[PDB]
Amino acid sequence: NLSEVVISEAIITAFMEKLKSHLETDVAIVGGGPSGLVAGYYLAKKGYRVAIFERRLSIGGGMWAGAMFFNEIVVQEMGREILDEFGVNYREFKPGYYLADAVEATTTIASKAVKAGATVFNGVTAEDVVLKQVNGQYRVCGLVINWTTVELNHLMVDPLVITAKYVVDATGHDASVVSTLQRKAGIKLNTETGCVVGEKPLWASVGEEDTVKNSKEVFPGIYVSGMAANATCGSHRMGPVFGGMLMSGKKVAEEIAAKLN
Amino acid sequence: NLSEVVISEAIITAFMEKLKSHLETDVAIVGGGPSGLVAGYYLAKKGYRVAIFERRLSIGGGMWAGAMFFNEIVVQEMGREILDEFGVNYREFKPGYYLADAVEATTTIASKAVKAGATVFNGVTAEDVVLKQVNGQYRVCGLVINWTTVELNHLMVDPLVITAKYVVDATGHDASVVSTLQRKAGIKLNTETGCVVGEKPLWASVGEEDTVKNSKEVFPGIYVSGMAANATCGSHRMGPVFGGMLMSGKKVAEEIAAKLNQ
Amino acid sequence: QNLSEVVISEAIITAFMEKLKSHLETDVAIVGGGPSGLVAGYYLAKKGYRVAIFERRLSIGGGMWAGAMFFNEIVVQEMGREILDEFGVNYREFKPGYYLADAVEATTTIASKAVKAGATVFNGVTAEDVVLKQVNGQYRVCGLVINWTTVELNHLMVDPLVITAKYVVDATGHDASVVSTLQRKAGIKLNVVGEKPLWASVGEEDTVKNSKEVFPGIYVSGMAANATCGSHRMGPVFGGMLMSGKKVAEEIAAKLNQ
Amino acid sequence: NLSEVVISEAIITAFMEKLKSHLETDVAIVGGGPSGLVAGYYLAKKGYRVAIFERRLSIGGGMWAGAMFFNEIVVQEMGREILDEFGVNYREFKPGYYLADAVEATTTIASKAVKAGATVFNGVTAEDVVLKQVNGQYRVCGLVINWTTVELNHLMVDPLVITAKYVVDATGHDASVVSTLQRKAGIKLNTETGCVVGEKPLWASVGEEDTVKNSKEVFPGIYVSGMAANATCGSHRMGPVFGGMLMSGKKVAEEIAAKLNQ
Amino acid sequence: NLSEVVISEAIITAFMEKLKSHLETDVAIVGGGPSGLVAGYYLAKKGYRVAIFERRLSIGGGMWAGAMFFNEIVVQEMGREILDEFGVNYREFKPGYYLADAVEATTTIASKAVKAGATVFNGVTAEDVVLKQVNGQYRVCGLVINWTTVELNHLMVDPLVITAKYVVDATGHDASVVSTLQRKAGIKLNTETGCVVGEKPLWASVGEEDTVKNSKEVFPGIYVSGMAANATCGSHRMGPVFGGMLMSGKKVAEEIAAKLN
Amino acid sequence: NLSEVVISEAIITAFMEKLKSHLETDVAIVGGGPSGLVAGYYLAKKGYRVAIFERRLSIGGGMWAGAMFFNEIVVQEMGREILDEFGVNYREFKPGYYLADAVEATTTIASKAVKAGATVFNGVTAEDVVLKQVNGQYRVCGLVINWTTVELNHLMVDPLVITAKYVVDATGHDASVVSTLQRKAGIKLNTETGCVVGEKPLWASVGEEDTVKNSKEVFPGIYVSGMAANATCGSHRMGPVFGGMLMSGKKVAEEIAAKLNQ
Ligand SMILES: C/C(=N\CC(=O)O)C(=O)[C@H](O)COP(=O)(O)OP(=O)(O)OC[C@H]1O[C@@H](n2cnc3c(N)ncnc32)[C@H](O)[C@@H]1O
Ligand SMILES: C/C(=N\CC(=O)O)C(=O)[C@H](O)COP(=O)(O)OP(=O)(O)OC[C@H]1O[C@@H](n2cnc3c(N)ncnc32)[C@H](O)[C@@H]1O
Ligand SMILES: C/C(=N\CC(=O)O)C(=O)[C@H](O)COP(=O)(O)OP(=O)(O)OC[C@H]1O[C@@H](n2cnc3c(N)ncnc32)[C@H](O)[C@@H]1O
Ligand SMILES: C/C(=N\CC(=O)O)C(=O)[C@H](O)COP(=O)(O)OP(=O)(O)OC[C@H]1O[C@@H](n2cnc3c(N)ncnc32)[C@H](O)[C@@H]1O
Ligand SMILES: C/C(=N\CC(=O)O)C(=O)[C@H](O)COP(=O)(O)OP(=O)(O)OC[C@H]1O[C@@H](n2cnc3c(N)ncnc32)[C@H](O)[C@@H]1O
Ligand SMILES: C/C(=N\CC(=O)O)C(=O)[C@H](O)COP(=O)(O)OP(=O)(O)OC[C@H]1O[C@@H](n2cnc3c(N)ncnc32)[C@H](O)[C@@H]1O
Ligand SMILES: [Fe+3]
Ligand SMILES: [Fe+3]
Ligand SMILES: [Fe+3]
Ligand SMILES: [Fe+3]
Ligand SMILES: [Fe+3]
Ligand SMILES: [Fe+3]
Repeated sequence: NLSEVVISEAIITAFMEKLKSHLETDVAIVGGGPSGLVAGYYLAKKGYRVAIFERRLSIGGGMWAGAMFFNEIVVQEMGREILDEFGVNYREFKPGYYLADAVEATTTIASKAVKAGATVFNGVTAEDVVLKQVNGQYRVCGLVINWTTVELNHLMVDPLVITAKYVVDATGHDASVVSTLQRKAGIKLNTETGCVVGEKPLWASVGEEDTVKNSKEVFPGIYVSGMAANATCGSHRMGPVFGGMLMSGKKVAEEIAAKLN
Repeated sequence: NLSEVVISEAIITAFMEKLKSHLETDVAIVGGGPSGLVAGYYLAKKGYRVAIFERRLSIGGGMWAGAMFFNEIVVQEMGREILDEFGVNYREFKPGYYLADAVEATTTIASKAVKAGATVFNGVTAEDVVLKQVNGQYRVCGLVINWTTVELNHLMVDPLVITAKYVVDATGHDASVVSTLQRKAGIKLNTETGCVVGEKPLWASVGEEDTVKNSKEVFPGIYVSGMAANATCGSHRMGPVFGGMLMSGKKVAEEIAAKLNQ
Repeated sequence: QNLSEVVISEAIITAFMEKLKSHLETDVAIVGGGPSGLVAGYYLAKKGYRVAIFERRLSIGGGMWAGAMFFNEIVVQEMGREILDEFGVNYREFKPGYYLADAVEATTTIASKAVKAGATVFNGVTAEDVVLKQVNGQYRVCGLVINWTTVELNHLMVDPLVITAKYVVDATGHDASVVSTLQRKAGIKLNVVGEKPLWASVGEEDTVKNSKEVFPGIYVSGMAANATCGSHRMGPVFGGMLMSGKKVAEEIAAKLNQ
Repeated sequence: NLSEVVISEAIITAFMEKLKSHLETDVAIVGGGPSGLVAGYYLAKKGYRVAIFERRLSIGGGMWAGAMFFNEIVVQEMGREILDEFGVNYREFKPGYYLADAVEATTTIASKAVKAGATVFNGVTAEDVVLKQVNGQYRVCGLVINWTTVELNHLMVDPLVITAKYVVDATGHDASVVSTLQRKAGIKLNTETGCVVGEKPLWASVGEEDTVKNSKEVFPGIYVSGMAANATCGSHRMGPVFGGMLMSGKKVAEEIAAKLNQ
Repeated sequence: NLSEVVISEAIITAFMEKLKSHLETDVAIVGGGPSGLVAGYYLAKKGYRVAIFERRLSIGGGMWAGAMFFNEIVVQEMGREILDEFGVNYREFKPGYYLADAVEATTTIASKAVKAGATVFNGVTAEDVVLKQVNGQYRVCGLVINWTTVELNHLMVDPLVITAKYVVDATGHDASVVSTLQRKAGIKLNTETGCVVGEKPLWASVGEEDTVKNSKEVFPGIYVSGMAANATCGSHRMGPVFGGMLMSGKKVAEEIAAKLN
Repeated sequence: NLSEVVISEAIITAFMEKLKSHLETDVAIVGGGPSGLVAGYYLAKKGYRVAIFERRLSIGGGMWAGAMFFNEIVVQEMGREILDEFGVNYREFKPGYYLADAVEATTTIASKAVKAGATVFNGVTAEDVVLKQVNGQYRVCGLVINWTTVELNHLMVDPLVITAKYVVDATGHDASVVSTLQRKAGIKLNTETGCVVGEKPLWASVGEEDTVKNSKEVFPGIYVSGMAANATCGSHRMGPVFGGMLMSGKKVAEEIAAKLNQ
């Protein structure tokens, strides 16, 4: 009736066509938090080929838990309009403050992002970042990837190499991909200074306005996004308001779409 | 421009409301894996007040990773119609076998269940049931819940309690809730031995057949579905095919739905 | 200032030694400074018995600090309400029969009166075993085998010291650590079945009924009593925790007047 | 008779209102040791609204254990008068040296501080400050809080934010709050340098001297008390003598109470 | 000059043809210790299709370290003739006692086994064992496999299913595959009793003679081998003499080859 | 039939002999990865007394798992001839690119190196060098070795010492031996900074080119090869292509071989 082997063969064949397929993508996003997912949504909407490389088996990052396990997220008016196209239900709590359910937003955003074409590879840690000289200087043009698993158990397993036109570090507070660039290649970042400055303490107002503005190309071929943008640029954090996180992924997507012409 | 205080007010206030309004529910489901989520969808879609208590911050259980991190999940025709009530796109590989992306399927089923009214509490462990004499019967009457971090770190933190009319143990392989029921209370389960028998080795054809059959009331007030059904009744596991797990959830919600219109 | 480091060290050492040596023989040795153990030690010391409490944590209070799920509130019903009044714990009637208390104020106030009342606390100290001596023709618990908690955690080859008591109180909570041990290592029999799932009404009746001398010389109090007399727990209602501690203290004080 | 869902809802309701009514506070104390509790008592005595955020499930910091598990604390004359304001029994060892039972000192100070209105939240780590440019000046205006377990287990759970007119670092040797303030802001503190200098070795005379003197506003909006003050300003540690910790706490409360009438 | 992607594509394509290939093997050996490797050698020599599933990234099991890190192994006369076809150098220490270098024997055995055709999948834990009814009763006819990694980090990752005509539990002291059969299916083993009896304390003489004799089909479709044979049958261990381990893998191979007709 | 005593005698006696006869060697190689093994082969094949000290019980380094547990290793034409001195079978995938099974290649290279006379000590950490003044020069003169379990468990166990005429740091990415050389002794290495520079991000064409170039003497008496060469000199890593690593080992053995016929 039901062959164990057709099933293994099917799982094996599909994943590995899928991974051969994305050995070249236009945009490789690192981190499947909100900003990573929203960026990959819009880029997959505009038709580009988008891979998302997520350290944990699940996507969603720090949105699942809300604040202190109280799984309600807040967005202001900027980002409320992003809860709209993904279709996230929200009611108004006070003028300019829109509550949503943390689980609903995360799964709906993530479902629409993968349905738009963005491939997800979960369990995969972006380890380092391919940089070569292409007509002139050093340019980031790919990712070094391994199983998260391998990383933390400290196993001598060699990585695989994904190549891309643009990398988005949507990796959260730790900004680990641009940190790793910065540290291993010795370069300078477009941050003034030329380093991962480290995120400043909390101020919701300045914090979110800066997240949108910090979402830029800090080195040729690599964009920060979401909370890595505030870590890289040395701006304030904003607590559990997620409007700036969603907005950031949209900004990095349309801007990368702009250069992709 | 923004009051950090207002964001904090709104989160504390909202979650407080969500928790209070589910201290008494029709159906408390334990575990947001494939089968637990589908049961919550259909139970909500039929208009019942449902809460889901999930140990990890992210729902989806063993289904994120397809098999061996190879992001694909196979279903056969049985769960292939379940994949259409949710809008999970798929292709077939060979006749009768279907492939969906594991992440799309997990998040899509997840989204539509919580949109139907399934209220998800993540980072919450169900650690015991409420066991209480009804008309001359011990009956599972609800759950004893704590934060997962309290169990993990062995912190002396007392749990809270919710009441439900039915509890669904959908905790996977662990069969976690019924296992606790049997040892702390010395009751018997509707199984060959009276106990959680434990799953047998792999046989995909019998395993998927026995999952919908074992998804049943095993003691007054509590169902098992999913891998927990096979683990409780002593049937074969099936491997990375998810048609049983999805069908399991629909079957249990319909049976509990019927029982609720007595 | 003129603070001799030598004098501060000598004081701390001299005082603790003499406190420690003066409780090598106590009337009642209580294991566990959670709610029942502290309340039992208050009521016994207020009656003028030498009570020693042995708490594995550096802090007392056990599981009362967190209320439920870190939500710092204690709910007490009829019985525990009037014990709160014995200790001076403020409260507030949510609905008739239910009284809310600050979980931190209850713990620290109960702890404070218990130790002011004469009950001596030894924190950081794990009761590891009991002393079984034959007395009057039967085996009987006659005190404790104690070590540093930190020797148990890091698995260190360090011997215990021995406390002598007329009665021992296992107020260890869900673990029923002392009677489980006695039972496991002697091949005795008690009156440890393990607790049952939650039924808070039988749970708070069953905690006071079950706080009894389950083997010569050793009472069980509080949650330890329910786990031993395999009954139902109760959740974040603390009334029977407070009442059983007073109950055990009355029983023990009565048997000690003979 | 005993309805567990009435119990559950009273706890969920009181606590989450206790938390909302301290999203706004006059003074947020981080650290429920002897210094942080004493400042909390004297501020609450004077009627100001006070929250104390405590990392462990219990308060008491390092006073529980005396020195080397020997449960005795030594105070001199300056601690001696503070023990009498609390009703802590003591005995005189050699002239000008008083020893109290360390369990009695910790639980009594704690009890009276909380009876006077100091609200305490356990299992809650202050992990960062709110920094706001107030009239052209960067000022500490609150705390970023999370559950302790979330930091231990490295969970991706966002914080809640409270707001305060004054923050007291009373985190003992670690000087946790002012330490993260400096490295993440890059600011400078009222010392010779910035950040925390780190404590010197031991010299009880100078160590106790300097605790009283270093309990200061080291940056607008945040004070340091107790050993965080010695650590921040780089003075000597005193041994297991707690006179300076208690007096440190009382100084910071009277100083902050002054500034709260301006 | 040198494309990062042809390299990833090559590693991806080859492994996954290789794993599609062995979704059916004649014999799936669990454990790449000496007995597992010697069995797969001879079965691959006789032309059968042999997969080896090894929990650790390296093969060799407990042979690498010799005894107490003193990396010299001993074989008696039985097994000396097995050091011959693999070509392991050995000098005679005393009549009937042949020393070999632990690293040399392990790598040479393992190289000749993989060169004979035995495929190795390392990092792969055999988790459970497919049993179905095939004309009559329950028969072991495959393996449930996952990444070792997954197992120990306790990650909810589903396994894959390999199907085979015969399974060899060459898994060492722990006999984990037949233990897992025995415990999950409730069956009885051909051991008298019907359980993993557990290995007896040490006696070199009886221990090694029993290893050869205990290497049998303890349940339809599954063979023990090497040190799992002594664990399953309740016989003595033999210390760091490895002659019986090598002999056992040969016996299980020619006997399984016999039934494969 | 058998004397357990005789087996134990023969193991203790044999290993004792093997250890003693290598307390003084021509070349002590640290690390039995791809590049370390190939260098030991060619150095033995040319008749020099070689010892290899490998931290783990199994040689082979990062090469067992090909890439991401996908058991295949790519080499280009450069290491494609190296694969023939050992008899590692391969196919080509696209022109100039070759695939060998990672397990066959690892064990085959390993077998032939130890058969050529390379004596392998596994479970042994090189933790320091011997540094000793020769004709008016500090020169690496040998190694300080301990059991890996002593380092892992932080046991107070003193090491032993071997002497060699050349030490080859082939410890992969860690560049473990030269890193210790630089910090404990304050020497400089033949590199841009004088220090272990650290590897740069990935560039497979330059990475493999720079590996044979950086496989050189970096301080009197010690070479680097393999990934340690790239890590010490600050070049690009290359990913899962092993032609540099094999060529690296042959180059270093030839250079050390020449230097040894001064
Ligand atoms: C608003 C806020 N903080 C404000 C405040 O604290 O005041 C938050 O914390 C938000 O969650 C931040 O949103 P954002 O999308 O920027 O990040 P996230 O949710 O933390 O997602 C990051 C993702 O990136 C993953 N990740 C990490 N590092 C790697 C790696 N090398 N390779 C692959 N993935 C990696 C990681 O698993 C995670 O899922
Ligand atoms: C097909 C298959 N196996 C076949 C095979 O192996 O051969 C699978 O693994 C499927 O994923 C099984 O799906 P199913 O929905 O039955 O279970 P799951 O995916 O493992 O999810 C169960 C959920 O329950 C959670 N959970 C556990 N215990 C508790 C607890 N006390 N309280 C709250 N939640 C808990 C747990 O985190 C998990 O998320
Ligand atoms: C009502 C309720 N639960 C209902 C429910 O969950 O459904 C509770 O949990 C209450 O907090 C229980 O109150 P109770 O006083 O019975 O127990 P507790 O708070 O856990 O205190 C036990 C004390 O005993 C300590 N302890 C443990 N074992 C030893 C040992 N061998 N030696 C010395 N001390 C030990 C331990 O650290 C602790 O302080
Ligand atoms: C006299 C002496 N030392 C002298 C010497 O060693 O020679 C002492 O140890 C005294 O006990 C010092 O008393 P003091 O009140 O200054 O500090 P403490 O007892 O150590 O308590 C600080 C409290 O602060 C808590 N805490 C820490 N960090 C955080 C954080 N980020 N957030 C929330 N709470 C936190 C922490 O759990 C602790 O309870
Ligand atoms: C002679 C002796 N002892 C005598 C004495 O002590 O007196 C020995 O220890 C010999 O090494 C035994 O040789 P043998 O080939 O029988 O076993 P081994 O060397 O221990 O190899 C077992 C292999 O099996 C592996 N393994 C384990 N369990 C699993 C699993 N579920 N799935 C996949 N692989 C697994 C494991 O990694 C290992 O490599
Ligand atoms: C191609 C590639 N990377 C490219 C990329 O990532 O992009 C690789 O990983 C290759 O495997 C590198 O081969 P190479 O022979 O250079 O190094 P390796 O395989 O990692 O082996 C080094 C050996 O050295 C061992 N070792 C470490 N440190 C010590 C120590 N102090 N003492 C004794 N041995 C030690 C260690 O166990 C290991 O076995
Ligand atoms: Fe590498
Ligand atoms: Fe409890
Ligand atoms: Fe002893
Ligand atoms: Fe955050
Ligand atoms: Fe499963
Ligand atoms: Fe030394």
